[PDB]
Amino acid sequence: DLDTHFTQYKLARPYIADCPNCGHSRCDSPIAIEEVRGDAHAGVIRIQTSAMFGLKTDGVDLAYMSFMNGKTQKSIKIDNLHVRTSAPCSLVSHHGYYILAQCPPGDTVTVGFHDGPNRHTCTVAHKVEFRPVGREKYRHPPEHGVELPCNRYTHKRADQGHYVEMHQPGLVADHSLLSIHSAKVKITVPSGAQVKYYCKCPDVREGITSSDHTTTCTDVKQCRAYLIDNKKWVYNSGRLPRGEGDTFKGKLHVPFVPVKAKCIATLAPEPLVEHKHRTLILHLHPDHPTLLTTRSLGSDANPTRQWIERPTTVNFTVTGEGLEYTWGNHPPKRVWAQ
Amino acid sequence: QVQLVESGGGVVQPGRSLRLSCAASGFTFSSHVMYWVRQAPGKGLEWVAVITYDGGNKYYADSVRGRLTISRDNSKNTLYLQMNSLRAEDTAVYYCASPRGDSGSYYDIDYFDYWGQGTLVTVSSASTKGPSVFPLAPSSKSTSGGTAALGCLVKDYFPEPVTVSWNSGALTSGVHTFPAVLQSSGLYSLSSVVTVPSSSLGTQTYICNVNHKPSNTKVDKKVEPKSC
Amino acid sequence: DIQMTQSPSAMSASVGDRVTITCRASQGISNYLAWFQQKPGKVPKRLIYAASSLQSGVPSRFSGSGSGTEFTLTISSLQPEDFATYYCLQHNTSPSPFGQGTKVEIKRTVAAPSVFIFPPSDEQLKSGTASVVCLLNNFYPREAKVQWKVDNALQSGNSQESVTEQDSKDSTYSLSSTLTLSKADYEKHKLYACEVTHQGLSSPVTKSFNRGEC
Amino acid sequence: YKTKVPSPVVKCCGATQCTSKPHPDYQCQVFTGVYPFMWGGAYCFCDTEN
Ligand SMILES: *[C@@H]1O[C@H](CO)[C@@H](O)[C@H](O)[C@H]1NC(C)=O
Repeated sequence: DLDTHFTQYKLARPYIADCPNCGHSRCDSPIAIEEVRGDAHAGVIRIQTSAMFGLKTDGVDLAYMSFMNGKTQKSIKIDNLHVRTSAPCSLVSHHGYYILAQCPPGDTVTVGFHDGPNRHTCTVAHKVEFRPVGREKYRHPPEHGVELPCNRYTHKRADQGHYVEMHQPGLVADHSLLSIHSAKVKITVPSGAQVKYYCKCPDVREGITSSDHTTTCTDVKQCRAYLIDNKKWVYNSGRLPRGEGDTFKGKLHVPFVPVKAKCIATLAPEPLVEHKHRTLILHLHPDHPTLLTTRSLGSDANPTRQWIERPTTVNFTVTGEGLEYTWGNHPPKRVWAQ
Repeated sequence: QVQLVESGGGVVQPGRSLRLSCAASGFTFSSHVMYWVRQAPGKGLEWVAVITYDGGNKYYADSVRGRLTISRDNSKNTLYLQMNSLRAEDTAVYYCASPRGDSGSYYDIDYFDYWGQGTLVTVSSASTKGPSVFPLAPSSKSTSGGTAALGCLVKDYFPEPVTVSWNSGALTSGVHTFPAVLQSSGLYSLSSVVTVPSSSLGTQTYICNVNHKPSNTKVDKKVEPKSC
Repeated sequence: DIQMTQSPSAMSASVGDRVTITCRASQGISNYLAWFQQKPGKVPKRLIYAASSLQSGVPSRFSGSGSGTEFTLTISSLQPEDFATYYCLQHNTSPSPFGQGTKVEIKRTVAAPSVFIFPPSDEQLKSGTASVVCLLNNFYPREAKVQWKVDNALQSGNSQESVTEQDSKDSTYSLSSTLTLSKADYEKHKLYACEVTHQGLSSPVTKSFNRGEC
Repeated sequence: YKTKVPSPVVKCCGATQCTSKPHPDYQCQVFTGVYPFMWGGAYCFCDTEN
């Protein structure tokens, strides 16, 4: 059931990275987008955000979201999560780091809830193009028409087709830890943490400790506060500094792997044939740019393939050998002459 | 069974270098933090150094920083302590130790559960020298309440240890062999004494058997009352 | 750096006594501290970790308390195998210093030293050095003062002392003090005296000899 | 394909030589003089040794 995914649900931690277009400039958003994979057909997009969707801190849920503000995971009800493109999208499902959504064509993808007092959105430059499966360069999945073996991402989550790495988080910096006691700098730890003390003054440079204080140095701006939180693990993101140790294992299954489904494809209007002596006058009234392919059935193929968008009449020389033409997604047909 | 076995200890001159080794067995050495601790003769424990499972971080006491270097070879299950510019203050038993046999990258809270027997490093300019053995003769001045004291002074030897027995080990009651003192010459000296009935001094022979293995010196010294 | 201070440096206790050893860190170490017992000539053995977690297989009579800067080892009823040196260790930071160690010795009744003096041997005098030995035998407590006098002049810097470990049968100590002189300085003086002050002596005991007397 | 980039390693002071991993098209390179800001302020103050 839903709770049979403890590897990603329990162990993972919402990390924060460097969104390129966080609102006005590049801030450090908790929803730093990574690995946009718009490689499907019908226009479904898989986005690997830096936030962890679905699971409340308290084991598991789905109506909740876990994002990291500060040193703590301030989890909330997911409520107004936007997934934007040239036009706003409509999300399908969300599972931990990944969120599957269906978008219209565009050149930018932006993600963001709006926690209410603050927005915390993020975008990234990445073109998204949607080629419908078939011979007709349509734009949106139509109400009716024939069906073809498309490829897309399943809405299902309980799959293990592919895995991704997840190791110990790196040494996250936090300047807010370098407080002072009016005589010397005081370090602090919230709970179970093991911070690192470093300062510019000639002193103990290593400073690995729980709650403690500097030896001699006094200038806050002349020190470093590195934080260690190895209790949880994070995704191997390219915008986060590597931990100096071992690549901790644990294969997080990819929630939405591609599958070979069946999408509804458009159906071009039927051509109006008009026979002529050894000549096939073909009246065409396309609705959207559709491929037209014809080939002679004789010894010489004599291929002809050309996209047609504006309604036009084309003619072909149908010899006694015969001719074949495939208009749109219609099944191929054949013809004679006298 | 978990074992740690130190080796490479010995006598070294001041300013010279020495390399200690510690072979490990009965646990996954390449996964655990390793530590050196030393104990100077008759002093408390001193923490020397630590090295991570991968060797990527190394820490040292300020007393040894820049002179001692901790290293490891995970392929040989072996810990090393390279000691350079050795001083007389570095004279200690060096113990190889680890936490409980459970792993981490740059974290530990099980400090020091499994240890080796230790290896003695002696930093001295002194050469190997056999002891001179002198009698501590019983006298009226070494007699109290019908008990006489007699002994042997085992003087000017290097290195430690010497062993002293009395009457080839037949006399053990009332024997005190004192810990050796390091003299200003850099040579060791100790006394071994025994208390005996004053009435036995004329009838019983007392012989101290001194053995200094490092110099192959054996001395049997008869201790008699000084004839006036 | 952090420094660990143990109090007391030594203590005397009887079997069955409650022993309390205090350790103080110079800076806060939360609860990342451990306690170690070392017997004479042996490796240390860990008794407690995390300032209160009793080590697996260690007797339930051992217990630990404190946090931040002040910590304790409590032995509820001291057993004969518990007479040893006890160390605290902080393990919150590297370097991880031990305390100085607290020696727990067997308390016994006061015993006055039997004092003996040994002149230098004629064999040693042929080598050009004179060693005069003063023996303090089978005394308790360990605190004894030895003072060398040569022709009534107090000696300083020319003697070395050695003390045995506590005797396993009678719980006493023995001390050897060795006055070392050149043969030439030994031959200049006549009266050699060892004056001993100890709690078991109502007054200082002097043992002496004249050089060349029997 | 898919360009799987592992998390990059940063040392505050002193260089870090790379090793040729057996990964297909394993491209490794070192950068110097970077002063990465991240989260809580700056990461290091070795302005040349970073
Ligand atoms: C037929 O082919 C001729 C010659 O290419 C072309 O001019 C004409 O437009 C085509 N269609 C009709 C309806 O004649």
